[PDB]
Amino acid sequence: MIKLMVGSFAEKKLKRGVQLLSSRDYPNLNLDNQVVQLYSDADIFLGTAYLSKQNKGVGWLISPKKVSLNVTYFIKLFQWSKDKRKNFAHSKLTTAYRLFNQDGDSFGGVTIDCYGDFVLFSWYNSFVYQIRDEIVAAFRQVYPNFLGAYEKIRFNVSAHLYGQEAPEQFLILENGISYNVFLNDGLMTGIFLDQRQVRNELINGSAAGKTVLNLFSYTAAFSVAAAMGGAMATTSVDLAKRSRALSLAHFEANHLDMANHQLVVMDVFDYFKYARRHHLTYDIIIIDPPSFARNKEVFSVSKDYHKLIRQGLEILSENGLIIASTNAANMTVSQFKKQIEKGFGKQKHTYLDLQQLPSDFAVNVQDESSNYLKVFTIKV
Ligand SMILES: Nc1ncnc2c1ncn2[C@@H]1O[C@H](CSCC[C@H](N)C(=O)O)[C@@H](O)[C@H]1O
Repeated sequence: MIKLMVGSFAEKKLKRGVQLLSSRDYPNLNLDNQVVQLYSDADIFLGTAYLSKQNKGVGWLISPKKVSLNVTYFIKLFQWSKDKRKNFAHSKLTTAYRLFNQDGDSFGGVTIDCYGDFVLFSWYNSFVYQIRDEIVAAFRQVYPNFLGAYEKIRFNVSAHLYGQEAPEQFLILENGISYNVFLNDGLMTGIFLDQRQVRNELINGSAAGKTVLNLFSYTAAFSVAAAMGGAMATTSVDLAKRSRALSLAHFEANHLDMANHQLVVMDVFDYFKYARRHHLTYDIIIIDPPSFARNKEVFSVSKDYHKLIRQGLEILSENGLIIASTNAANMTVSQFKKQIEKGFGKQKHTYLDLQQLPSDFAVNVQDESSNYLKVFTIKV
């Protein structure tokens, strides 16, 4: 392999334990998609890494030690990550959760999720996609009892990977409650598992006897959790037509009567106007948009999140709760808070809680940017 000399800033990252190689720190770089050995300014060995374009990064540190990347290396990787997750395997209440999370498990560019009897792999750059044989071979040694597996490409977008086929749609269990999911359709699966603990809080009664508005609902997974926790009623608003059948499916799977659960297909900015005109108000408002969305407005979470808080407050009950969630990697905790304060203006409010990624979505403790989920619960 090539020995690569790194500048002082690149060095400073490595020695504090950051695995991510950012392009800013490697402006010199005319090499790609390969494993390298990194050296300092004065010819000292810094570690083995690989190079591949991934958003703002050029690669990842693999080990501070001199190592060979091959299948036996991945077997070790997956033995360690499996061993952190023993409790997931012993409790029967949750059958869908994350097995492997990039640098959270010491190998950036790969995630792996379990969904009942099937697994899902996601490739975040062209190098890991090039070596999938050895990644998949190692995983199937360490986890031989899955019936089949699927893949997402994150860098044709989705494909069956090995073993049996899954049904187009099927039920998994999370917190003792059923959700309808699907593995071979676009980039999403019917649920973001990383919100497992926010859903659990709702099932446990955090919205009992209360009315809930759920904005950018997707498949209404937050609404079904609230309903199972005794919520008096829920309203789930999403721009996309597909939200109807995909939401109905969780409610039928839990034998829930939908008399007081309404599904709405509508732009969230139109919903705010419609709700004000009809004097609708809700005890709890859950806000969880995508990080960037396209086309009667363009939505960017960095710039426009203040708008959602501002307009939600107009339709919140006295002593109401806002649950403000984002999965954007590019917005820090402090930037997210700043958007929220901008939305509140002068209005008194209290931050009751901050929730971030659960332990299966493991994080590199040295890199704060890895913890990309932020969920604030705010009391008005
Ligand atoms: N202006 C808008 N109004 C309503 N929904 C929108 C929108 N822009 C994007 N969306 C929707 O936002 C969703 C992003 S996925 C959001 C995940 C969801 N909070 C959950 O709990 O599972 C997509 O379903 C898309 O249809």
